[PDB]
Amino acid sequence: PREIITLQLGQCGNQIGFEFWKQLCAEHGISPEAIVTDRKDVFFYQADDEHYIPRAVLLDLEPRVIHSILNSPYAKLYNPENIYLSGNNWASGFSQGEKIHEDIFDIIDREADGSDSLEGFVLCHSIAGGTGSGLGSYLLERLNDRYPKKLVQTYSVFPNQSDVVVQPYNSLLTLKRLTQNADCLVVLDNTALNRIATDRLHIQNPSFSQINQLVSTIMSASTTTLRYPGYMNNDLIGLIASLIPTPRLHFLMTGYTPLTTDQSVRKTTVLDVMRRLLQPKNVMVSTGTNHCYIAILNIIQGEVDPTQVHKSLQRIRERKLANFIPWGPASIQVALSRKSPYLRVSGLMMANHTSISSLFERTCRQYDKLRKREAFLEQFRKEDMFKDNFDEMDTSREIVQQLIDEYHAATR
Ligand SMILES: Nc1nc2c(ncn2[C@@H]2O[C@H](COP(=O)(O)OP(=O)(O)OP(O)(O)=S)[C@@H](O)[C@H]2O)c(=O)[nH]1
Ligand SMILES: [Mg+2]
Repeated sequence: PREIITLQLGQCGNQIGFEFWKQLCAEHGISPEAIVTDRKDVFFYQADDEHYIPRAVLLDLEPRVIHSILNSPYAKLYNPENIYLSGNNWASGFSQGEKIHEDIFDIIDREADGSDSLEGFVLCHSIAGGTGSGLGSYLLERLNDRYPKKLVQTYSVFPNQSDVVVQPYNSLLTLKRLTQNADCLVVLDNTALNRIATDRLHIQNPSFSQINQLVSTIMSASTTTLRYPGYMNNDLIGLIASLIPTPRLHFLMTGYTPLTTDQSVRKTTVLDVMRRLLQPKNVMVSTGTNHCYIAILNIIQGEVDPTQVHKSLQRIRERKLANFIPWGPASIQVALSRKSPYLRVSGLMMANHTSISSLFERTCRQYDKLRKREAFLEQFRKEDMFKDNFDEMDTSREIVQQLIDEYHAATR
């Protein structure tokens, strides 16, 4: 009975958000407007007309994308007063936030009021880009003050592997606000998203639409214990806490099992489901010994019987399929959630793994390069960049890579 307000920034933020609500809607029997026991309250609000609307906030610096949603089959769903429209650069993005502060928080504070027990905020956005990273980083810094206790989680979209030129810039500046101004970071690697769409799906030119179909599934599954509540795992923090033992290190990777087909099989049990959630080919992140997990969560939908589950774990302990940390209790959690009373096993993984730092590394290597040449610094140094906050960020980020690597050490 805890609420979650969702912030959607920039094209990416709003296009994966579009898919997210399209999916939650199908599951809670809600139409592109309203209705036809699950907890709808967590993500939905009761309309003053016995109808339903999402606790969502569409924020963009360009009209193109929001008007796509508005001129679509889901225009009636969104709360009209929760949509806001005001530049390629993080700086430009961080800037326009301060300028639109009051207008933005009028919507955020109002939704915050409606809730009777607000747990926290979820921010959907991309790391590269201007809006997502810039306006995203600003909001992240403000939420950390206007609401000190409320938890903050994000589904952050990492670029593919350019054609923006300064992604490594926007990216570093944001990774900083994601390290200290965020409780939980579900990382969505566009590179890994592609490989899948392409391989385990056979699409030569995977579009964002297509790609966001995957993201929607993870976003959807990773919240099933909150929408189809049980005794344990009903708090968002009930999950995040079990996945993040120490702060800072809160960058999680995900993975899904039943990804394709329609061709039938002889038998699919929770066994091969958990076994697969451990094969890197299903892990939606791209990494390239020593590294290990810090925690692992497995959410299974459909029939199961918690006896079969004890058996799958054993086979794993003996087949050395999961390399956990060396400095402590190596354990994978299982949560048997239901599905919606509308259209076999299904599995979603959420792991806090060490090799996640690779992306942070892969970014600094790029930042550094472009930095050592004063590349494109002219467009950013066009607004309160008469010196360097870049240096502050890079160092912070190097800290994240230091502890994530420091975490695979038995010494830790
Ligand atoms: N998965 C996914 N990634 C997206 C989507 N839209 C953009 N991206 C990825 O996000 C990054 C840029 O996102 P974008 O949506 O341009 O941010 P923006 O802030 O809205 O951009 P701007 O307005 O400053 S130019 C790129 O790495 C791109 O690959 C989307 O709908 N889905
Ligand atoms: Mg945009």
